[PDB]
Amino acid sequence: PLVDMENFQKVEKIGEGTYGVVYKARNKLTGEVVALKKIRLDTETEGVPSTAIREISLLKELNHPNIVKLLDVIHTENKLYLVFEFLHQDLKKFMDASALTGIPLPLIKSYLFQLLQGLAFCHSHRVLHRDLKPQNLLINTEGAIKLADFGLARAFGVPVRTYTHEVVTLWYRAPEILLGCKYYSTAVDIWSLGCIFAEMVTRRALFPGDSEIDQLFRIFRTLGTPDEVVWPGVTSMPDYKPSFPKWARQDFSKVVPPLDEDGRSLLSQMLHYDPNKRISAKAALAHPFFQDVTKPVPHLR
Amino acid sequence: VPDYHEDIHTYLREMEVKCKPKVGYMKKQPDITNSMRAILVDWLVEVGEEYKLQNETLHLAVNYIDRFLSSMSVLRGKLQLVGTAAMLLASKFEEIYPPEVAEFVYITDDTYTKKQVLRMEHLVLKVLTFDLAAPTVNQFLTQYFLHQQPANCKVESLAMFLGELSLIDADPYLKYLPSVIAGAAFHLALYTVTGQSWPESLIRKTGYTLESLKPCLMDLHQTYLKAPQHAQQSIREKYKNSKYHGVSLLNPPETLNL
Ligand SMILES: CC(=O)[N+]1=CC2=C(C1)N=N/C2=N/C(=O)c1ccccc1
Repeated sequence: PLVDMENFQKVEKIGEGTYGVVYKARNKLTGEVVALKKIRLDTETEGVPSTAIREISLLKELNHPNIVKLLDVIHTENKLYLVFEFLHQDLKKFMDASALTGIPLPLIKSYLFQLLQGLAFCHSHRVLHRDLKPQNLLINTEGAIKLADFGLARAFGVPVRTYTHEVVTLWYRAPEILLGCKYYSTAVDIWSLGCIFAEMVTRRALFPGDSEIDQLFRIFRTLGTPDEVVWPGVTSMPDYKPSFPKWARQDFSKVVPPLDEDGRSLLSQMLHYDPNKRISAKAALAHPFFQDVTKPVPHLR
Repeated sequence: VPDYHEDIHTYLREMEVKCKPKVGYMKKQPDITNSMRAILVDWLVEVGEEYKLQNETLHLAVNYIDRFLSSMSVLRGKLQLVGTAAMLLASKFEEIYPPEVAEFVYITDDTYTKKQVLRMEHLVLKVLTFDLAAPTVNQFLTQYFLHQQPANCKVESLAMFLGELSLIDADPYLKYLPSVIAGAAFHLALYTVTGQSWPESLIRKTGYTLESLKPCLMDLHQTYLKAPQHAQQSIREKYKNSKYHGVSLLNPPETLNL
């Protein structure tokens, strides 16, 4: 345990937070570069955090090319280390760097295609990511992208109930969650992807809400205010108010201009209101939009 | 019925054959017995009731315990420590808000330390190598409940009851797969409450026929029949509640006519 930590050489503090810290480290014996996530365990003396419990058991049960790989877990007396394969950058930082030139559509399609595969793999193994956002998506220099950060992931062999302190950051939160639905479903993840898809295409976030209600409204303002015909049951949801300003559905060709016909078809299916009618990751991978997909390499900085 | 309904079922069918404990591990246990285990699981049912934990948590903890005892010799005096840690772990995994360590130390009547419970937690994670996302009878019953044409609350409660009773007796339930026990529990509950039998749709879905479920069914029926005279009573007490439609009070059919 302590013998293993001795074989690691710290390199640079990739990031950090509440969880712990995430350094870039090098294996002294093999030369292998890894992402070391240090978690201090005395910050509660309640044992191991629940997010660690879930990310570990679920991650080490999800072996797929498009899902970050957990290489090891070192449990000492006061610290817990998660050893991940190291990837050069996250999608958020990448999008910033591509602000001027934009991300090539072929690379955008390559990335969406891959994300849909790792996601489909998750759902078929009864796992909900529940936190799909740009910074939790990692890319490498080979043009590959992987789902990472499974701290809020849930296994759904049994329905997962809606919880207030464990939800996707606002901008990527699905309308069902905002309107107060009782349970999560695989659709909440597809919705996050749809928002990221559009964000890559336009270089700007699709629904940048300031509050839960402002978030809802920006969505209504673009997709239109949903009604019982479009989404059977909306009006009967916990936070649905009949006093909602009735907006009309913007023209997609004006929301995501850069996209062709197929691109728009897919995005609209990923952003469908009724979570029961929203496209599945499995089905999405079959959309004509990925007819000519390729695997371009990014221009990492 | 998400579109991953079949994918997940198929996947749970794969996993259930791996998170599988040694069927005869108790014989090789130098100090503990099936009766001691039965008392432990019964107590966990009570703890579940006290802290209002999900049924899934109970099932996961029993799974963790049998897998741990499958490769670790434990003495009478430490058995509850293993049980407590298992419950704590299943809570962290399954519950939205798991009870705090102090609470788990509380319900053991200071038989152990907060220190001990946490150490045992570490050891259990080591032995199970952090593989906690295990398939349970509970998860399969959930799957099966969708293929229930006329959804009946009493049938679902009774199936839950029967599936939970199987957790108490290592002999003979340790030798059956969760999907099989769930199948037997579903049929038995269905039959008892509505007179209907293992549905055609589930036969196609699971590949199990009323015939294949017979062995487990014969065992389960007996457990159902003798349930009132069993030394452990926590589950029956639990299932005579309004929330469960008092299904533990229902009379099991005299014959299964299989
Ligand atoms: C959060 C997590 O679990 N992981 C993060 C990473 C993992 C595993 N593996 N590689 C990671 N790389 C980065 O996070 C990163 C982002 C931007 C720039 C440089 C590095």
